[PDB]
Amino acid sequence: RPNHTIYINNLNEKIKKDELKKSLHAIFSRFGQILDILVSRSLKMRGQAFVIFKEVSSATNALRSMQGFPFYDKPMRIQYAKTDSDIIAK
RNA sequence: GGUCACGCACAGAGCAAACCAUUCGAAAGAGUGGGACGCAAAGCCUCCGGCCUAAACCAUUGCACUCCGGUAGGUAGCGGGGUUAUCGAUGG
Ligand SMILES: Nc1nc2c(ncn2[C@@H]2O[C@@H]3COP(=O)(O)O[C@H]4[C@@H](O)[C@H](n5cnc6c(=O)[nH]c(N)nc65)O[C@@H]4COP(=O)(O)O[C@H]3[C@H]2O)c(=O)[nH]1
Ligand SMILES: [Mg+2]
Ligand SMILES: [Mg+2]
Repeated sequence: RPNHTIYINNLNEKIKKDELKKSLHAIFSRFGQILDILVSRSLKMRGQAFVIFKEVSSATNALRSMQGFPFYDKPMRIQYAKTDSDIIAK
């Protein structure tokens, strides 16, 4: 089940697209060298964000730590992505 | 000469993009002053599509890498259409 990418949801939708990005960068670069962190507030993909890592070990490292984490007045919910990013799917 | 189309001109006259100053706005943006990229309606109207915005209100717990909720504002200089209008090539 493990993956390069981790899926977080139940985040605060009020937070700006670009603010939410830089928010997660400093808090998750604590585990690896993040490739890219795709987020949008579009109806389907709002309140949620994907974290693409260079190492899977670093993604696993980040996962088994911060589940249920209060972050911008909201519990954070980590779980691996099922299908990788187009940057990794090759 | 009207009416409706057309724009290769004359001739007069009209707005005014970027930028900057300043105010209103969360923002997109708009207003005025300066400025002139262009414009045959770059006069005006959000009715049809698109794009830009997302502060609040309701909507949503959602696995993306075409994008994509409502609502609301914006854009007429994004097209579409409605309406008003100037010149008049021995002009069609
Ligand atoms: N009086 C009058 N003359 C017309 C008309 N249509 C064409 N012309 C003449 O033919 C030229 C070509 O017009 P254009 O290709 O649309 O190209 C034009 C046009 O796109 C624009 N322009 C100039 N004046 C105006 C205006 O008052 N309103 C608008 N919307 N555009 C203008 O600048 C360009 C060159 O300027 P011009 O010296 O006017 O150059 C014009 C003008 O001399 C019209 O409806 N009325
Ligand atoms: Mg002229
Ligand atoms: Mg208007």
